[PDB]
Amino acid sequence: PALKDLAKAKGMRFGSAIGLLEDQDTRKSFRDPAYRALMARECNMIVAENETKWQALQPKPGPYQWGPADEMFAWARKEGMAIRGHALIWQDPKWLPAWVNALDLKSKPVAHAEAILREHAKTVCTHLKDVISHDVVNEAVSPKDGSLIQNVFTKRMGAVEQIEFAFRQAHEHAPKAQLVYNDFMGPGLGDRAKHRAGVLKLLAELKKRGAPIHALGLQSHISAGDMMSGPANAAVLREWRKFLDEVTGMGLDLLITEFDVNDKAFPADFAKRDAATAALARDYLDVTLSYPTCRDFLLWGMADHVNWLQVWPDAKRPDGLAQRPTPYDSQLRPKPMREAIAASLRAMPMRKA
Repeated sequence: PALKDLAKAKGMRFGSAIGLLEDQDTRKSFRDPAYRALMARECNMIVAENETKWQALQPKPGPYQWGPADEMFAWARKEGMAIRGHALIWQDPKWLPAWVNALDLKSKPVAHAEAILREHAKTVCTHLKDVISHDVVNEAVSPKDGSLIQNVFTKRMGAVEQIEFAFRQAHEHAPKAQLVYNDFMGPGLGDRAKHRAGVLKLLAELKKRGAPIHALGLQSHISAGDMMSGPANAAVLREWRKFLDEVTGMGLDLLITEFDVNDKAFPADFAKRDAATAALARDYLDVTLSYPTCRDFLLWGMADHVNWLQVWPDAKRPDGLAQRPTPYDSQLRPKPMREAIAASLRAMPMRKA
């Protein structure tokens, strides 16, 4: 049985990222027909790795660059796959277009910045009118101290004002879409805990103001420091559960949006590493998937050689070896981590209706 079938029997959609623009000579994903076929076999949901980010659509002023997104999403429609929009706003100035970061907003009313954000949101949402879920704001909380990341929009309007406004515009122009705040907070005791607390604060204030946020997106880029079973991990597990408890207590649904497993703390041996990633995936998914409000699960690529962890520098391994962070290897063969995921999908509670 395919991962989408296990996920669907429990009321959960299963999907994956797929890309065209970045890291093409090495991380060739959409242009590989066999990879497309594997994705269509195991998944019924697609997300754009980079093709619907602001930097890809409007890297300079003028019309949007829908070419690659249109191509991949036409493919998704002909293979019967639901589509997410990733992402409307990526808060850090290193993820906004250069001309956007160079805007002179302080000289103009706040209504001007509101007009700019409305234009962007309206364009993106009415062009992508069949999309089921939008990542409205991406990574708006500092993983160092839980403070809100600043940009030329938040400096002018206020951070919470800007995020609330983005969510309201997304709701206005995509009224059938699940609106998600997407970020990579997770289990951990130090800056991980400060990240979780700042994100809880943002979600609490957003629900308090009446903002139309529907869900939190756990990117779930897990590693060996996210281990939760065992006495040594009692506190980490308790605290992670507390975070998810608070989130679903605010009336927020959940998504697993960018799953992969950072293998840099595991041995060079392919078999031992596959076993360690499988057990870690099983533990983390058993904990996180026991929340019936988590109706979506996506892999940030499903083959090792196309995964971003192969080139992202903070994740290079001390030995020269390539990471093995997804459920399929470079030859598109299933790994033990796929088996762990299938087990977690079998043993998890039925999603709430």
